[PDB]
Amino acid sequence: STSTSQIAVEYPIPVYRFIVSVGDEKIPFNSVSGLDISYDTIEYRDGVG
Amino acid sequence: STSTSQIAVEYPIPVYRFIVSVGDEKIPFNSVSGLDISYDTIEYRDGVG
Repeated sequence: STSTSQIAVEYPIPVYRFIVSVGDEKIPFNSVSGLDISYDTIEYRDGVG
Repeated sequence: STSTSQIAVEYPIPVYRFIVSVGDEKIPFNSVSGLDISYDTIEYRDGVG
């Protein structure tokens, strides 16, 4: 017996309903991809271990 | 008391009496099947709903 306000707090969000807004315009899009953070890694390693 | 000219206007048509004509020839056939229209459906769906 989950209440309908409990689902708004506990449940994951489905992807298919989204708003894309390009600048001042907002335009309906079929899909959005990419959009991820990434970092190169720097590795130092010396002789003592 | 339906008149016989009212049946020609209001009543449905029975299937069993038909004429098939292939090109210039007309030839008697036992049954005809298929012969229907059909269309694929194209569905677009974007993010605003």
